[PDB]
Parts: sequence; C-alpha cells; structure tokens
Amino acid sequence: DPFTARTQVTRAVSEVSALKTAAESAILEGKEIVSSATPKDTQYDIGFTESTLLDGSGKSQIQVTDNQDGTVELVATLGKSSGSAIKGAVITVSRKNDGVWNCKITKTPTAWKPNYAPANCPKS
Repeated sequence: DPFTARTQVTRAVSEVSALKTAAESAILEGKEIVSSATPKDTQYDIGFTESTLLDGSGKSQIQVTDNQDGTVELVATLGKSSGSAIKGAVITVSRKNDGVWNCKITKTPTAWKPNYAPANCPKS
C-alpha cells in the first residue's frame, strides 16, 4: 500500500543520507571515502550496515565515487524487500566541492507515485 511504499523510500533515503557525516569526517582527515569491508589505511569506510531495502550485499550496496577533492557521490538502488512500485529506483546523494549535498531519485518504476519521493530527495 502507498504508505508502506512512502515509508520505505524515506527510510532508504535516510540510510544513504546518514553516511554524509562519515564522509565529512574522511574529508577532514584527508582520507579517501569508501564503502568497503577491506579499506586501506589511507581510506575511510563510511560505516554502512546492509539495508533490507537496497539491492546488493553488505557495504557494496553503496557505490562510492570520491575524487578526494570534495566531490563525492553515494549511489544505491532500491531492492530486496522494497515493493514492486519502488524497486529499481536509484538514490544518489552527491557532494559538490563547495560543501553542499543534494539527494535525487532516478529510474523510478512504472507504478511510482508522485509523493513517493520525499521533499528532501525529489525525483529528477
């Protein structure tokens, strides 16, 4: 039902967006941002725990790009327990080198409804 779908999207957005704090810490420490079970000493894992709403397994559920100059992208895809009306949507939480983050949802499936995306992470 729609309320469950809306709850699931908002929770998944929160799970990815929660990682920004660890990402900022890595930037302060001058260490490369990763989502990895085997980070090197010059890398900083962002502390993600596997979500039952995302496609993939473990820390690989979050795909990280970090140019090590303040431009960062955290990408996840709805899946596993997510309902058919949201499965496949992509959540992208990105940082620009001015320090500003934004959240966008793309690739929404056919039964996506307009209010499934929260105001803090609109559908592009």
